[PDB]
Amino acid sequence: IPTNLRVLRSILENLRSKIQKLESDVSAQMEYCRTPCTVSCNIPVVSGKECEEIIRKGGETSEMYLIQPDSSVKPYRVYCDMNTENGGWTVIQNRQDGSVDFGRKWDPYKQGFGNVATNTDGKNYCGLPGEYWLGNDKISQLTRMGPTELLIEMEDWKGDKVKAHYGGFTVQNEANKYQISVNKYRGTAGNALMDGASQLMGENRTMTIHNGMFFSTYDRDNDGWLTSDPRKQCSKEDGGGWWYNRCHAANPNGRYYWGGQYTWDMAKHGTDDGVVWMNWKGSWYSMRKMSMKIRPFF
Amino acid sequence: THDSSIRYLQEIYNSNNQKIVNLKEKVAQLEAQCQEPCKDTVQIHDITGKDCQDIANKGAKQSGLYFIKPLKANQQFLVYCEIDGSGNGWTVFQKRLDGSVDFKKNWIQYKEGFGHLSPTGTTEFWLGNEKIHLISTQSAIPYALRVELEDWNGRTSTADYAMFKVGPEADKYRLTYAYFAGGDAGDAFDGFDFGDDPSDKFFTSHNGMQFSTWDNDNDKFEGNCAEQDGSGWWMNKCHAGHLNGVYYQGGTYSKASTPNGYANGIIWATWKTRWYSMKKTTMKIIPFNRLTI
Amino acid sequence: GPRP
Amino acid sequence: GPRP
Amino acid sequence: KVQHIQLLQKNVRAQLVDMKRLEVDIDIKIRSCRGSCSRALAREVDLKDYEDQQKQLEQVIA
Ligand SMILES: *[C@@H]1O[C@H](CO[C@@H]2O[C@@H](C)[C@@H](O)[C@@H](O)[C@@H]2O)[C@@H](O[C@@H]2O[C@H](CO)[C@@H](O)[C@H](O)[C@H]2NC(C)=O)[C@H](O)[C@H]1NC(C)=O
Ligand SMILES: [Ca+2]
Ligand SMILES: [Ca+2]
Repeated sequence: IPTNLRVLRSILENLRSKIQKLESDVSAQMEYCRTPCTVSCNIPVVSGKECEEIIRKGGETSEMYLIQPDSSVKPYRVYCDMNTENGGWTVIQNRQDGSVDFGRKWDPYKQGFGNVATNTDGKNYCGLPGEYWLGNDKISQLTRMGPTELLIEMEDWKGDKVKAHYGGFTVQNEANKYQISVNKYRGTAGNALMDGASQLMGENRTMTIHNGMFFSTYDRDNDGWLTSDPRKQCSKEDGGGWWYNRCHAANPNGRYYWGGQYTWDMAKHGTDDGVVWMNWKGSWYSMRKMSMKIRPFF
Repeated sequence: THDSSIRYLQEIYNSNNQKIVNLKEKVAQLEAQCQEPCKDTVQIHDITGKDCQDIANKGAKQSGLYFIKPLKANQQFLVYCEIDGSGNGWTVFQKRLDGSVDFKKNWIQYKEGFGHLSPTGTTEFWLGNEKIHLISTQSAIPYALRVELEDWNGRTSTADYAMFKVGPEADKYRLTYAYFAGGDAGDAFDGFDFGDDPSDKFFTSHNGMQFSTWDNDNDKFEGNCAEQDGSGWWMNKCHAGHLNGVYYQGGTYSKASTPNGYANGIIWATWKTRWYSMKKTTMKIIPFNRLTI
Repeated sequence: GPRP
Repeated sequence: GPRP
Repeated sequence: KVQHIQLLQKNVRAQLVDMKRLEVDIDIKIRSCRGSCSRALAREVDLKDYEDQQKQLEQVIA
């Protein structure tokens, strides 16, 4: 009873202040959002079906390029990595800061969102990639032109790096719910996609395989979790659009936790919703960098 | 005394809560404002056609970036169009203006194109032989070529050529035109007697010359013009007009500022001395009937 | 993670 | 330019 | 009257948890406006203070 009312008050008042601080932070931000951010990306002359054709055509620098995978639709912007693993990599996903929101609905994920590239300062062209999702229709169309390999890279907050390479990667069209398929793995990050979390056993490990899964968003449940409570859905809890099973071993489109380490009592729904890759850092570490790139196989 | 001390907290705990309820509602409103991408200042226009004149004819009124799809081409590609107040639409295929882009490239880069396109036309670039060949060789309709120079004083000249055209890769994107149409920059494409020799004029003309790069010599020299000069061009033995040459700042350079001693700057003999590199350059084409009909 |  |  | 002190004792523990999450949520959100809006408010989250108050409140319940 004594010191009890002493501390219990030192909390209520401390918290009442934190709230005012948050109210102001959010109020300032809402103000900054009256004006948009801007980029100026002059377009390279050299173009092609994808980034591998561009590199072969002489495009040597990493920056945004215009590509036309097919004469059906209009050419579109993309960031090409021409230095990593012999270049010719078309980036379809990228996380590096937390500049973009990835907890989006089905339509945005179908059409693509985020910023493909930004200005490298004192440069008329955009040589730095932004954070974005290319878009499921475009991803599917790209992986269906011919055999395709997938390169996944990540980095922790200390600078250590690992990768996951899949010699085969395909995403079906929307009619098949953008179903995924990957094979021929080789890497140092752990084959999370085909095998599921390594620190899990039997059935529990199996329900984290992504290979074979359909795509899901918080407003479109196609996961491998059979349930009734509309709240119990991988996308709603783990916060991103992804080929969720029940639920994941890797959540590259998760929430961007600053610093890396986070706890269940920090997560919105109490789950490991960060930019995760269990097979390397477990569920409670959120990568500093994450990206997915593709390139015609051969 | 506890009755008040304890009930004092209750009024705060429930105060913080209702505040949280309202704070979470604003966080939701903020999310609604953070879904769009940064706005890009460079936009590509909606109107498209066979070339930039086709686009102006359809109503386009501003210079910038448009997609064109020449009559026989497999796909559409991007180009910079210059649309004037008179409805003339020029397809620009070459631009120099600050020496930021390196023009010492190989056959494929000159074939495919390099540099960057900007809406305000403030970037250097080479469209690409294959695209220039596609545009200039569409269904019968002669194109006219205009050269635009600018020295480091603000002076500018021009040089027009009738029935401009560039052949297919099989014939090395050969350059051809029917004749010089006029211009105060002079007809450098017909050669220029440099003085060093009587046959200079003959060996430095360009009409009929195939395109050359250091890794693909098609010139009339036993040596390698493109390689010695560091560029891509319709070389003879070697040149009189050399728009894809080295960008020398100030305009004036000497035999000493060059590696081989050969004048490899942005030159146009009939207007300036070989040791004077232009400050800006632009090569663009337009259907001939368009040029003062 | 999983949902055992 | 020209050539020898 | 101790009936309520015992109550507020578990309501403050709940608000702490709730706030800690709102803190992390607001931080992720505000930052996600940097690729959309003119700029993103520069800040930091003080986790240790939330953890300190927690341990602190759990000690009082004992
Ligand atoms: C599959 O996992 C479940 C859930 O266990 C929890 O989550 C795991 C990922 C791991 O972190 C465990 O330490 C967690 O406890 C296991 O379920 C068992 O359920 C019974 C009753 O519901 C419970 O008494 C046990 O504690 C749980 N685990 C056991 C047996 O100790 C299940 O055992 C796991 N199965 C496999 C193949 O590992
Ligand atoms: Ca489900
Ligand atoms: Ca030769």
